[PDB]
Amino acid sequence: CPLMVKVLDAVRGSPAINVAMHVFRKAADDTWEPFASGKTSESGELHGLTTEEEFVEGIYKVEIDTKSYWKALGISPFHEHAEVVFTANDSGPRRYTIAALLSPYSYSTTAVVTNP
Amino acid sequence: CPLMVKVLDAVRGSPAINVAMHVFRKAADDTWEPFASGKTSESGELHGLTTEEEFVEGIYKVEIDTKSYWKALGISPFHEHAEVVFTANDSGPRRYTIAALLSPYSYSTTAVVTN
Amino acid sequence: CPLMVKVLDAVRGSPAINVAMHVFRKAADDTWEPFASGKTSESGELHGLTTEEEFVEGIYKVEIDTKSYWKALGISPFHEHAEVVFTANDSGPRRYTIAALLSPYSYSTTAVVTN
Amino acid sequence: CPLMVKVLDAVRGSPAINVAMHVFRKAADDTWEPFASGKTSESGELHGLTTEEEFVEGIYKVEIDTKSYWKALGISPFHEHAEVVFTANDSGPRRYTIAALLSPYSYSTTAVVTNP
Ligand SMILES: COc1c(O)cc2oc3cc4c(c(O)c3c(=O)c2c1CC=C(C)C)CCC(C)(C)O4
Ligand SMILES: COc1c(O)cc2oc3cc4c(c(O)c3c(=O)c2c1CC=C(C)C)CCC(C)(C)O4
Repeated sequence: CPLMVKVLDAVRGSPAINVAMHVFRKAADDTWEPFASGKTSESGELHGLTTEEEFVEGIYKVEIDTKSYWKALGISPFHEHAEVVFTANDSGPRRYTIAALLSPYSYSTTAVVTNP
Repeated sequence: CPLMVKVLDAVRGSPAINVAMHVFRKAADDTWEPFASGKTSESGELHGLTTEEEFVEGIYKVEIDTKSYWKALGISPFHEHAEVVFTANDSGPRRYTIAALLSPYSYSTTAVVTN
Repeated sequence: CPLMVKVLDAVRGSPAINVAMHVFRKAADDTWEPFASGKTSESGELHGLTTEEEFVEGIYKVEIDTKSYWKALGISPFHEHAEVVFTANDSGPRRYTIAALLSPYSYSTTAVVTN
Repeated sequence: CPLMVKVLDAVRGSPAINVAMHVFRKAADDTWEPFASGKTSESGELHGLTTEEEFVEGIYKVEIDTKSYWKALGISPFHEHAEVVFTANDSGPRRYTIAALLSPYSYSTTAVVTNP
């Protein structure tokens, strides 16, 4: 599992459950090609987006639909979504853990990249 | 000043100086039209992006070239850039301050929306 | 102004106004002696804490009463307070800006150290 | 495992390994009593600080020795340490995950509190 995403709610102190996200990969012609998508589980995690074979070198974008999440909780947040854009696997294969911590007017995102 | 951006450097405890960014507005065909751009000053701020007449409701994206900034300092960054995408003015003009705090493998962005 | 504190509210996208804090300095018997205190203004800043003569090298703690702030807004917070503990002036006076960003179950604090 | 701490380095994009921390509990007489201590593992985690029996209701403080960590990496950081002070178990037993994300001049800390 070379790409995993973990989302936390900073207002309730819990995993952010059922957060949708779409992953794109930049194609040869400079457009974003749809790569994978899913929702966070009850542990605030999304596993199985991809595999070591399919997760080739390139520039990827993960767009976390944070606004629907806040909206379903009765909150109007600032952001339309949270986006993480990064070059992956450029020095060979890595495992990427992307973590997003959400507040209605703020978010942060961090990557842990481990050599496996 | 209806839209201000402030960037900070969590590795050095300083403003992030000379950081380039573009601002786009969502156009009705759903693409991103360039709107305003600049570099951060020595206080890590970028002002004068727009005015209140021109800054109408809509979806705006600020794309901060964080990767060039880490490269000039000689430190491998993770992100290509930091994006902030938001709906402005939901019901009327407020002032927006967007602050980004940068680390090579992490960033946070916050909005302060005042009256 | 050698030491300034700024607090922000990530739930509401505003300054955190009226937030109380005390500043302590580490005394040679290793206890924490009160040094300065205040509340944030309407811009979420607290200035005038000390002056450059009085603000000598040493270990300082800023203890931000974040729990009272969340209680007045009616939202259960996790932390008792936020603490920022740092060695000042390692080699000479610099200006310090300590910014705290508050959420009920999270906070971040950053220092901007300038010349 | 009612209390777990996870520390990440935001400069290298990795777990923060071998970070020491001490946990105190506030005693009846308003002093901090030593409660537990340990170091983060290779996954940046510290498990086994306590047990459900010993982890009674009270105000706890976790002091993460972030400065030694930065120092061992050749960096002079701002903070002496990162401290998390909180009331635990006041509405009955909970599981607390405390996460700290470290940069030399900044850190954040978040708690996830789950009912078990
Ligand atoms: C990241 O920590 C900081 C920080 O170190 C400095 C900051 O400075 C600010 C100045 C500011 C405003 C700000 O929001 C900030 C900050 O956000 C700020 C922050 C917090 C920014 C982040 C945690 C990404 C609003 C009020 C106004 C008077 C318009 O000017
Ligand atoms: C800071 O960014 C991260 C991060 O990169 C990894 C994180 O890992 C976590 C794992 C975790 C839990 C977590 O809260 C985290 C993280 O917080 C985490 C974070 C966010 C940490 C901060 C923004 C300080 C909760 C549930 C449980 C199932 C026990 O496992």
